[PDB]
Amino acid sequence: KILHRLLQD
Amino acid sequence: KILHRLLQD
Amino acid sequence: LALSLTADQMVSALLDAEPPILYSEYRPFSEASMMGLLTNLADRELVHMINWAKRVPGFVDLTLHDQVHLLECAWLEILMIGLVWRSMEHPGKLLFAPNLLLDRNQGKCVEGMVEIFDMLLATSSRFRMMNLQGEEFVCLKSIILLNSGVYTKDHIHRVLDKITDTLIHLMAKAGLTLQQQHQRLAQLLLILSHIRHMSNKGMEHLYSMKCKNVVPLSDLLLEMLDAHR
Amino acid sequence: LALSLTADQMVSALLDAEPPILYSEYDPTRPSEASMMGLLTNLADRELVHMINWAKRVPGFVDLTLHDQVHLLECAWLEILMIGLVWRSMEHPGKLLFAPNLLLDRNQVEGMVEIFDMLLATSSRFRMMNLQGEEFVCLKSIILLNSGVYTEEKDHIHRVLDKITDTLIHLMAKAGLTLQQQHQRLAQLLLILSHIRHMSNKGMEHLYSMKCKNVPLSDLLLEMLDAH
Repeated sequence: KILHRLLQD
Repeated sequence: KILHRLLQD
Repeated sequence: LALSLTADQMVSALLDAEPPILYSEYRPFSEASMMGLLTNLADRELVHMINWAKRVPGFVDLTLHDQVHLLECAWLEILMIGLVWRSMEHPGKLLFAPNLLLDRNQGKCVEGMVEIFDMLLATSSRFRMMNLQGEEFVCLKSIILLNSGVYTKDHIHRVLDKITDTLIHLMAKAGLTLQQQHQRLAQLLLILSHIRHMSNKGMEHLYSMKCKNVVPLSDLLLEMLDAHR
Repeated sequence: LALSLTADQMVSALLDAEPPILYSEYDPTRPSEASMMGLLTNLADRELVHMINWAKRVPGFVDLTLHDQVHLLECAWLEILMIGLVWRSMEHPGKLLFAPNLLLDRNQVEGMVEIFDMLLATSSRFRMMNLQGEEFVCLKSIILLNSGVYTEEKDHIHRVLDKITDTLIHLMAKAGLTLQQQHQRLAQLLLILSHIRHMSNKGMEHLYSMKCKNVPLSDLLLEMLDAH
């Protein structure tokens, strides 16, 4: 899940 | 429109 | 004549214009049966809503064209905020009618109705949490009527400002401080955005139930639906 | 930490967190629906990356769980894009400034015409109210925190929302507005958010239909779409 990941990084 | 009739009465 | 009233006169006029609480035409519910009940109730409520709208201060001052546009745009929002208001003293339940009180489980009778049920329940608990007053409710409902279609105008915005003054007045009497007053005003109006969201979700579902020919919709309910394309 | 900031500090933090105005891949040396849709969706996708990192800088947003942050962005991403577009288009009557090199009439897709007029009317409304940049960043942050808040944790969000309400009133008080004028303008601004929600709902429906038609969406834009 992209949004999930971009919020991390 | 029915809305026309109900709004006038 | 709407701009001349005092805030207390505005409250009294709105409370007096309140539509009646209708009953369902009342057995465990099927998909088609519940849809029949809900759309039948909605159709009868629409007739009362229209006459309620005329009794909203400043609404008769508008042209017939504008009155139609505002009602076509906001009718489901108005039904929903009414439903949400009625269900305040019934947590976890939706009071469509005094003889029609439904919960989340019964929302599964209709596909896609479960999501709308939760949003409506969440809105009702929100009003309950804020301890929404009846005087505040009638202000919010009239705001929806005048606002929802206003950007699709000076008098309407003037009446909208008048209702805003009426809301703050109600809060000032309740004993709220200035800071509390702005904050609660903001909290109330932000819920209108969620009501708009539920309406759009409900409208799309009504369009699909129309397409599937599950239950015949009234000519009035169809014309209110077609207005949203 | 968001509860500690003053009104002026709130404004400063929001203004400093502002995302950049991105450019389109638009080439005016060529006149269509499919290509125009491609430009807008491509722009929105690149903007989404900046929005995500902007959200992190909104006071109180980092205090939320990762799941809650995902939920709020999924719900409000199109609203945030739209109010940004509308804000960019204030100085350009009858036009929408998607990008500095992309300024469109309502003249220039199917069903997009309706959303355009609604976006134009929203921009005209902001122009009429003479909306300020300090007020804009407050409204945009409100959208992020409020749009998906009803779909302990909610208590913190409402606390931040109240703080942004404090900030808006403080701005209007400085502008010389009377107490009555402050309440009215506050109401007028927040009522517009209802229309922004409406435009987003309509936009989301059209985005799904364009997807099924398979006429060109990115993976992120699709994942944001499937969440609605």
